[PDB]
Amino acid sequence: QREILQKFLDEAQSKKITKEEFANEFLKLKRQSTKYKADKTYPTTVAEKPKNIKKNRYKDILPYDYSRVELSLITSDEDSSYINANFIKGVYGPKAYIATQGPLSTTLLDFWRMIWEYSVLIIVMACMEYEMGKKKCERYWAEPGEMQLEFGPFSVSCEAEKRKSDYIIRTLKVKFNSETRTIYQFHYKNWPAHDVPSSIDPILELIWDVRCYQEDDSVPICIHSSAGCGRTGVICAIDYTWMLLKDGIIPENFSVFSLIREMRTQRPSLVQTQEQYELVYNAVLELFKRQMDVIR
Amino acid sequence: DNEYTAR
Repeated sequence: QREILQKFLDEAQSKKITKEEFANEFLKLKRQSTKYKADKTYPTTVAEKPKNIKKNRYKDILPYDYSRVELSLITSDEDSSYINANFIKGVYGPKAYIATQGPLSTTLLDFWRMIWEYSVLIIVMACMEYEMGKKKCERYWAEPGEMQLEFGPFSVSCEAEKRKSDYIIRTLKVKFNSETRTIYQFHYKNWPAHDVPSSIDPILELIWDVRCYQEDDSVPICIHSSAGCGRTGVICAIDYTWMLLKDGIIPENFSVFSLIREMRTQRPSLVQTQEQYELVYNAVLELFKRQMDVIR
Repeated sequence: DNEYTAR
């Protein structure tokens, strides 16, 4: 491992990646997903049902069937099984990450159903309510002072808001019929759909923080942006890479390309821009750096 | 009708 990393590091130092390179790199990824439509490799038939088609915030952003997060917790006669969400495999097993879109008004209740069903503790919001004029996500959380917001049978209040330098940790209390849970919502603002931060540093603090609350894959961690692809992708790719590092199992053939390619067969369009692709690269190269430290 | 893509 110590030698795997310093090799990785010395090559990166030895050959800088250019913008034209990263654009060539990212085009390959766009090509593969386009070859998945052509070939019908991963049908999106459930999402395409007329009963489901308006539950999708973006019409070309349709979850694959085989990896879709299915709902079965019933709270009314109108409760159905569809949400725009995919499981993404972690280092050790399936269902490490739930990648979903920002809820619409008609899917706020779906959202909470999903959270509750899968015993999610952690919610990562890589998104703002408004972005370039447009509504990007509806309010499913509660703030301090507001008491309990009501989503169907779910009652959502907020104990504490920790305002950190670049995101907020909201401690949510979610009552469902008789039982109460705590969910940590990590809310990262000033990062639009796609643009990118700087530095890479807040994003690594955020993932560092998240992993303090849940170090394992016992339950899915929920990651969402507006679409559930872009900013979402960035976070899953970075978190997954950091797990490989921290447990000292980064392979010799390690590739940011390959990881992202693999994630993209599970939730469509994960990491949506070459700039976001670069961000995951630079973030990963910073993590390797910090892992050499942990060795020394 | 409503897209994403994207970028």
